[PDB]
Amino acid sequence: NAMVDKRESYTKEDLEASGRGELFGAGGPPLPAGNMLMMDRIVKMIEDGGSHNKGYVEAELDINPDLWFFGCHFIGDPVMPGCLGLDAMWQLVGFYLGWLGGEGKGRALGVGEVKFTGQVLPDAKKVTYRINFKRVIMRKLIMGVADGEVLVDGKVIYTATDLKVGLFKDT
Amino acid sequence: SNAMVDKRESYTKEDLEASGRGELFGAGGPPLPAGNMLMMDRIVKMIEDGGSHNKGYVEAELDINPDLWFFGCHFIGDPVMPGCLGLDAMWQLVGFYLGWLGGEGKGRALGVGEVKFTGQVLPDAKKVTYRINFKRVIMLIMGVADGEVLVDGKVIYTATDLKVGLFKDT
Repeated sequence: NAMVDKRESYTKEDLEASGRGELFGAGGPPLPAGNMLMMDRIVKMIEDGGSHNKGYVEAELDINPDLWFFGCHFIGDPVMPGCLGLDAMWQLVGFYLGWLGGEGKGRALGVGEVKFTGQVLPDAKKVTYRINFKRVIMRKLIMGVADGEVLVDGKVIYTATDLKVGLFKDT
Repeated sequence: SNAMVDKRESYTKEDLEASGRGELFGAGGPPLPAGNMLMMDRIVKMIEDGGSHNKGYVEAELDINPDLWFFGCHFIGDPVMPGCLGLDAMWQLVGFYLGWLGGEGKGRALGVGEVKFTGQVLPDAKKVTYRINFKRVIMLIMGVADGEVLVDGKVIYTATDLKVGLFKDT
Protein backbone atom coordinates (compact mmCIF):
# COMPACT_ATOMS: atom_id res chain seq x y z
CA ASN A 1 0.00 0.00 0.00
CA ALA A 2 3.07 2.26 -0.08
CA MET A 3 3.24 2.24 -3.89
CA VAL A 4 3.30 5.76 -5.36
CA ASP A 5 4.34 7.51 -8.57
CA LYS A 6 1.98 5.21 -10.46
CA ARG A 7 1.65 5.05 -14.24
CA GLU A 8 -1.66 6.36 -15.58
CA SER A 9 -1.72 4.35 -18.82
CA TYR A 10 -0.52 1.00 -20.16
CA THR A 11 0.26 -0.29 -23.66
CA LYS A 12 -0.61 -3.68 -25.21
CA GLU A 13 2.96 -4.77 -24.44
CA ASP A 14 2.37 -3.89 -20.77
CA LEU A 15 -0.90 -5.85 -20.74
CA GLU A 16 0.88 -8.89 -22.18
CA ALA A 17 3.62 -8.53 -19.56
CA SER A 18 0.83 -8.51 -16.97
CA GLY A 19 -0.43 -11.82 -18.37
CA ARG A 20 3.07 -13.22 -17.71
CA GLY A 21 3.00 -11.91 -14.14
CA GLU A 22 5.75 -9.50 -15.15
CA LEU A 23 4.17 -6.03 -15.04
CA PHE A 24 3.67 -5.67 -11.30
CA GLY A 25 5.54 -7.69 -8.70
CA ALA A 26 5.51 -11.48 -9.13
CA GLY A 27 2.90 -11.43 -6.36
CA GLY A 28 0.54 -9.11 -8.24
CA PRO A 29 -2.58 -10.33 -10.05
CA PRO A 30 -1.96 -11.16 -13.72
CA LEU A 31 -4.37 -10.26 -16.48
CA PRO A 32 -5.61 -13.13 -18.64
CA ALA A 33 -3.51 -13.87 -21.72
CA GLY A 34 -4.31 -14.80 -25.30
CA ASN A 35 -7.95 -15.32 -26.19
CA MET A 36 -9.20 -14.24 -22.76
CA LEU A 37 -7.49 -10.81 -22.87
CA MET A 38 -10.28 -8.43 -23.86
CA MET A 39 -8.48 -5.10 -24.18
CA ASP A 40 -5.51 -3.62 -26.03
CA ARG A 41 -4.67 -0.60 -23.88
CA ILE A 42 -5.46 1.15 -20.62
CA VAL A 43 -5.81 4.85 -21.42
CA LYS A 44 -6.51 6.27 -17.94
CA MET A 45 -6.07 5.23 -14.33
CA ILE A 46 -6.90 7.62 -11.51
CA GLU A 47 -6.76 6.89 -7.81
CA ASP A 48 -9.81 8.44 -6.17
CA GLY A 49 -11.10 9.48 -9.58
CA GLY A 50 -14.29 8.35 -11.25
CA SER A 51 -17.97 8.80 -10.53
CA HIS A 52 -17.67 8.07 -6.81
CA ASN A 53 -14.24 9.62 -6.31
CA LYS A 54 -12.89 6.21 -5.28
CA GLY A 55 -11.01 5.12 -8.39
CA TYR A 56 -11.30 5.13 -12.17
CA VAL A 57 -9.91 3.08 -15.02
CA GLU A 58 -10.61 3.43 -18.75
CA ALA A 59 -9.51 0.85 -21.31
CA GLU A 60 -9.98 0.10 -25.00
CA LEU A 61 -10.32 -2.89 -27.31
CA ASP A 62 -9.78 -2.45 -31.05
CA ILE A 63 -12.50 -4.33 -32.88
CA ASN A 64 -10.65 -6.18 -35.61
CA PRO A 65 -12.84 -8.35 -37.87
CA ASP A 66 -10.40 -11.21 -37.18
CA LEU A 67 -11.09 -11.34 -33.43
CA TRP A 68 -11.45 -15.01 -32.53
CA PHE A 69 -14.95 -14.92 -31.06
CA PHE A 70 -16.51 -13.53 -34.25
CA GLY A 71 -15.86 -16.80 -36.09
CA CYS A 72 -17.66 -19.05 -33.63
CA HIS A 73 -20.23 -16.76 -31.99
CA PHE A 74 -22.31 -17.14 -34.02
CA ILE A 75 -21.31 -18.92 -37.23
CA GLY A 76 -22.11 -16.55 -40.12
CA ASP A 77 -23.63 -14.11 -37.62
CA PRO A 78 -20.68 -12.57 -35.77
CA VAL A 79 -21.22 -10.66 -32.52
CA MET A 80 -19.01 -10.23 -29.47
CA PRO A 81 -20.38 -12.23 -26.53
CA GLY A 82 -21.63 -9.86 -23.83
CA CYS A 83 -20.01 -12.16 -21.26
CA LEU A 84 -16.56 -11.22 -22.58
CA GLY A 85 -17.22 -7.50 -22.12
CA LEU A 86 -18.41 -8.34 -18.63
CA ASP A 87 -15.21 -10.26 -17.99
CA ALA A 88 -13.15 -7.34 -19.31
CA MET A 89 -14.73 -5.20 -16.60
CA TRP A 90 -14.00 -7.77 -13.89
CA GLN A 91 -10.40 -8.02 -15.10
CA LEU A 92 -10.01 -4.24 -14.88
CA VAL A 93 -11.30 -4.22 -11.30
CA GLY A 94 -8.70 -6.84 -10.38
CA PHE A 95 -5.98 -5.01 -12.31
CA TYR A 96 -6.77 -1.77 -10.49
CA LEU A 97 -6.41 -3.51 -7.11
CA GLY A 98 -2.98 -4.76 -8.22
CA TRP A 99 -2.11 -1.31 -9.56
CA LEU A 100 -2.61 0.06 -6.03
CA GLY A 101 -0.07 -2.50 -4.82
CA GLY A 102 -2.39 -5.34 -3.87
CA GLU A 103 -0.91 -8.84 -3.87
CA GLY A 104 -2.72 -12.01 -4.76
CA LYS A 105 -4.53 -13.83 -7.53
CA GLY A 106 -7.76 -12.38 -8.86
CA ARG A 107 -11.19 -14.02 -8.91
CA ALA A 108 -14.40 -12.37 -10.02
CA LEU A 109 -16.85 -12.78 -7.13
CA GLY A 110 -20.05 -11.59 -8.80
CA VAL A 111 -22.02 -8.66 -10.13
CA GLY A 112 -25.35 -6.97 -9.57
CA GLU A 113 -27.48 -5.94 -12.52
CA VAL A 114 -25.96 -6.31 -16.01
CA LYS A 115 -27.77 -4.89 -19.04
CA PHE A 116 -26.79 -5.66 -22.64
CA THR A 117 -28.63 -3.03 -24.71
CA GLY A 118 -26.58 -3.13 -27.90
CA GLN A 119 -24.05 -5.24 -29.75
CA VAL A 120 -20.43 -5.20 -30.82
CA LEU A 121 -20.22 -6.20 -34.48
CA PRO A 122 -17.11 -6.62 -36.64
CA ASP A 123 -17.83 -3.29 -38.38
CA ALA A 124 -17.29 -1.50 -35.06
CA LYS A 125 -14.00 0.30 -34.48
CA LYS A 126 -13.44 0.49 -30.73
CA VAL A 127 -14.90 -0.77 -27.48
CA THR A 128 -14.29 1.39 -24.42
CA TYR A 129 -14.52 0.17 -20.84
CA ARG A 130 -15.21 2.65 -18.03
CA ILE A 131 -14.81 1.46 -14.44
CA ASN A 132 -15.97 3.57 -11.50
CA PHE A 133 -14.95 2.21 -8.11
CA LYS A 134 -17.26 2.34 -5.10
CA ARG A 135 -15.24 0.34 -2.55
CA VAL A 136 -11.59 -0.65 -2.20
CA ILE A 137 -11.14 -3.03 0.72
CA MET A 138 -7.58 -3.94 1.71
CA ARG A 139 -8.24 -6.93 3.98
CA LYS A 140 -6.82 -10.46 4.02
CA LEU A 141 -8.94 -10.80 0.92
CA ILE A 142 -8.44 -7.61 -1.08
CA MET A 143 -11.81 -6.70 -2.58
CA GLY A 144 -12.96 -4.16 -5.15
CA VAL A 145 -16.54 -3.14 -5.88
CA ALA A 146 -17.25 -0.97 -8.92
CA ASP A 147 -19.84 0.03 -11.50
CA GLY A 148 -18.90 -0.40 -15.13
CA GLU A 149 -19.88 0.69 -18.61
CA VAL A 150 -19.05 -0.76 -22.00
CA LEU A 151 -19.21 1.54 -25.02
CA VAL A 152 -18.91 0.73 -28.69
CA ASP A 153 -17.84 3.56 -30.99
CA GLY A 154 -18.58 6.07 -28.24
CA LYS A 155 -22.05 4.90 -27.18
CA VAL A 156 -22.87 3.06 -23.96
CA ILE A 157 -24.21 -0.43 -24.74
CA TYR A 158 -23.64 -2.38 -21.49
CA THR A 159 -23.92 -1.42 -17.85
CA ALA A 160 -22.90 -3.42 -14.80
CA THR A 161 -23.67 -2.51 -11.21
CA ASP A 162 -21.60 -3.78 -8.27
CA LEU A 163 -18.89 -5.72 -10.07
CA LYS A 164 -17.02 -7.52 -7.29
CA VAL A 165 -13.49 -8.95 -7.52
CA GLY A 166 -11.16 -10.32 -4.88
CA LEU A 167 -7.41 -10.89 -4.76
CA PHE A 168 -6.68 -14.15 -2.95
CA LYS A 169 -3.38 -14.90 -1.24
CA ASP A 170 -4.26 -18.56 -1.71
CA THR A 171 -6.83 -20.15 -3.99
CA SER B 1 -43.60 -19.33 -34.60
CA ASN B 2 -41.23 -21.93 -36.04
CA ALA B 3 -42.75 -25.35 -36.79
CA MET B 4 -39.44 -26.80 -38.00
CA VAL B 5 -38.08 -27.79 -34.58
CA ASP B 6 -36.45 -31.09 -33.64
CA LYS B 7 -37.90 -31.19 -30.12
CA ARG B 8 -36.52 -33.87 -27.76
CA GLU B 9 -35.93 -34.25 -24.00
CA SER B 10 -32.13 -34.54 -24.30
CA TYR B 11 -29.43 -33.67 -26.82
CA THR B 12 -26.00 -35.13 -27.53
CA LYS B 13 -22.77 -33.40 -28.53
CA GLU B 14 -23.60 -34.16 -32.17
CA ASP B 15 -26.95 -32.39 -31.71
CA LEU B 16 -25.18 -29.35 -30.24
CA GLU B 17 -22.77 -29.25 -33.16
CA ALA B 18 -25.75 -29.52 -35.54
CA SER B 19 -27.39 -26.63 -33.67
CA GLY B 20 -24.29 -24.49 -34.28
CA ARG B 21 -24.88 -25.16 -38.00
CA GLY B 22 -28.59 -24.32 -37.76
CA GLU B 23 -29.70 -27.91 -38.38
CA LEU B 24 -31.72 -28.51 -35.21
CA PHE B 25 -34.21 -25.61 -35.34
CA GLY B 26 -33.73 -24.82 -39.04
CA ALA B 27 -33.40 -21.44 -40.76
CA GLY B 28 -35.99 -19.85 -38.49
CA GLY B 29 -34.66 -20.78 -35.05
CA PRO B 30 -31.72 -19.82 -32.84
CA PRO B 31 -28.38 -21.64 -33.35
CA LEU B 32 -25.97 -22.32 -30.50
CA PRO B 33 -22.45 -20.90 -30.70
CA ALA B 34 -19.73 -23.23 -31.97
CA GLY B 35 -16.05 -23.97 -31.43
CA ASN B 36 -14.43 -22.29 -28.46
CA MET B 37 -17.64 -20.49 -27.43
CA LEU B 38 -19.67 -23.69 -27.02
CA MET B 39 -19.67 -24.24 -23.25
CA MET B 40 -21.53 -27.52 -22.91
CA ASP B 41 -21.25 -31.05 -24.31
CA ARG B 42 -24.84 -32.28 -23.81
CA ILE B 43 -28.29 -31.34 -22.61
CA VAL B 44 -29.34 -33.96 -20.06
CA LYS B 45 -32.92 -32.84 -19.46
CA MET B 46 -35.54 -30.46 -20.85
CA ILE B 47 -38.93 -30.42 -19.15
CA GLU B 48 -41.54 -28.01 -20.45
CA ASP B 49 -43.70 -27.88 -17.30
CA GLY B 50 -40.82 -28.38 -14.89
CA GLY B 51 -38.70 -26.36 -12.52
CA SER B 52 -39.34 -23.81 -9.79
CA HIS B 53 -42.10 -21.98 -11.66
CA ASN B 54 -43.52 -24.89 -13.65
CA LYS B 55 -42.48 -23.04 -16.82
CA GLY B 56 -39.38 -24.97 -17.80
CA TYR B 57 -36.39 -26.84 -16.45
CA VAL B 58 -33.17 -27.41 -18.38
CA GLU B 59 -30.04 -29.25 -17.27
CA ALA B 60 -26.81 -29.49 -19.26
CA GLU B 61 -23.20 -30.60 -18.74
CA LEU B 62 -19.69 -29.62 -19.78
CA ASP B 63 -17.01 -32.28 -19.43
CA ILE B 64 -13.83 -30.92 -17.89
CA ASN B 65 -10.30 -31.91 -18.89
CA PRO B 66 -7.02 -30.07 -18.33
CA ASP B 67 -6.62 -29.16 -22.01
CA LEU B 68 -9.73 -27.02 -22.46
CA TRP B 69 -8.62 -23.83 -24.21
CA PHE B 70 -9.47 -21.34 -21.47
CA PHE B 71 -7.26 -23.02 -18.86
CA GLY B 72 -4.06 -22.19 -20.75
CA CYS B 73 -4.72 -18.47 -21.01
CA HIS B 74 -6.78 -17.73 -17.90
CA PHE B 75 -4.51 -17.40 -16.00
CA ILE B 76 -0.91 -18.30 -16.76
CA GLY B 77 0.27 -19.99 -13.56
CA ASP B 78 -3.29 -20.22 -12.24
CA PRO B 79 -5.71 -22.01 -14.56
CA VAL B 80 -9.40 -21.52 -13.78
CA MET B 81 -12.51 -21.48 -15.95
CA PRO B 82 -13.74 -17.92 -16.41
CA GLY B 83 -17.08 -17.52 -14.64
CA CYS B 84 -18.31 -15.47 -17.58
CA LEU B 85 -18.23 -18.55 -19.84
CA GLY B 86 -20.46 -20.46 -17.42
CA LEU B 87 -22.80 -17.46 -17.45
CA ASP B 88 -22.79 -17.60 -21.25
CA ALA B 89 -23.60 -21.31 -21.16
CA MET B 90 -26.72 -20.40 -19.20
CA TRP B 91 -27.67 -17.54 -21.51
CA GLN B 92 -27.28 -19.90 -24.47
CA LEU B 93 -29.55 -22.47 -22.78
CA VAL B 94 -32.25 -19.83 -22.24
CA GLY B 95 -32.14 -18.95 -25.94
CA PHE B 96 -32.10 -22.64 -26.85
CA TYR B 97 -35.22 -23.29 -24.78
CA LEU B 98 -37.05 -20.45 -26.56
CA GLY B 99 -36.14 -22.09 -29.88
CA TRP B 100 -37.16 -25.53 -28.58
CA LEU B 101 -40.64 -24.08 -27.91
CA GLY B 102 -40.81 -22.90 -31.52
CA GLY B 103 -39.48 -19.38 -31.07
CA GLU B 104 -38.33 -17.66 -34.24
CA GLY B 105 -35.10 -15.68 -34.48
CA LYS B 106 -31.49 -15.40 -33.42
CA GLY B 107 -30.69 -15.29 -29.72
CA ARG B 108 -29.19 -12.34 -27.87
CA ALA B 109 -28.44 -12.26 -24.15
CA LEU B 110 -30.10 -9.16 -22.65
CA GLY B 111 -28.56 -9.29 -19.19
CA VAL B 112 -28.76 -10.74 -15.70
CA GLY B 113 -30.04 -9.53 -12.33
CA GLU B 114 -27.48 -10.86 -9.87
CA VAL B 115 -24.54 -13.23 -10.01
CA LYS B 116 -22.64 -14.78 -7.12
CA PHE B 117 -19.49 -16.86 -7.59
CA THR B 118 -18.62 -18.89 -4.48
CA GLY B 119 -16.25 -21.38 -6.07
CA GLN B 120 -14.20 -22.23 -9.13
CA VAL B 121 -13.68 -24.77 -11.91
CA LEU B 122 -10.10 -26.08 -11.89
CA PRO B 123 -8.46 -28.21 -14.62
CA ASP B 124 -8.63 -31.30 -12.38
CA ALA B 125 -12.44 -31.10 -12.15
CA LYS B 126 -14.49 -33.65 -14.09
CA LYS B 127 -17.93 -32.15 -14.76
CA VAL B 128 -19.72 -28.83 -14.80
CA THR B 129 -23.51 -28.91 -14.53
CA TYR B 130 -25.89 -26.11 -15.54
CA ARG B 131 -29.40 -26.01 -14.09
CA ILE B 132 -31.91 -23.52 -15.45
CA ASN B 133 -35.30 -22.73 -13.92
CA PHE B 134 -37.54 -20.64 -16.17
CA LYS B 135 -39.63 -17.92 -14.56
CA ARG B 136 -41.15 -16.28 -17.62
CA VAL B 137 -41.53 -17.30 -21.24
CA ILE B 138 -42.95 -14.76 -23.68
CA MET B 139 -43.83 -16.30 -27.04
CA LEU B 140 -41.14 -10.15 -28.67
CA ILE B 141 -39.83 -13.64 -27.87
CA MET B 142 -37.95 -13.71 -24.59
CA GLY B 143 -37.18 -15.79 -21.54
CA VAL B 144 -36.37 -14.94 -17.95
CA ALA B 145 -34.74 -17.60 -15.79
CA ASP B 146 -32.62 -18.39 -12.75
CA GLY B 147 -29.50 -20.49 -13.17
CA GLU B 148 -27.04 -22.47 -11.08
CA VAL B 149 -23.63 -23.81 -12.03
CA LEU B 150 -22.13 -26.79 -10.20
CA VAL B 151 -18.70 -28.33 -10.44
CA ASP B 152 -18.47 -32.01 -9.55
CA GLY B 153 -21.84 -31.78 -7.80
CA LYS B 154 -21.14 -28.60 -5.80
CA VAL B 155 -22.93 -25.31 -6.44
CA ILE B 156 -20.42 -22.58 -7.29
CA TYR B 157 -22.39 -19.91 -9.21
CA THR B 158 -25.90 -18.60 -8.96
CA ALA B 159 -27.47 -16.19 -11.43
CA THR B 160 -30.93 -14.72 -11.05
CA ASP B 161 -32.95 -13.04 -13.79
CA LEU B 162 -30.97 -14.25 -16.78
CA LYS B 163 -32.74 -12.67 -19.77
CA VAL B 164 -32.47 -13.61 -23.45
CA GLY B 165 -34.50 -12.52 -26.48
CA LEU B 166 -34.91 -13.91 -29.99
CA PHE B 167 -34.55 -11.37 -32.78
CA LYS B 168 -35.68 -11.95 -36.36
CA ASP B 169 -33.71 -8.84 -37.30
CA THR B 170 -30.53 -8.57 -35.21
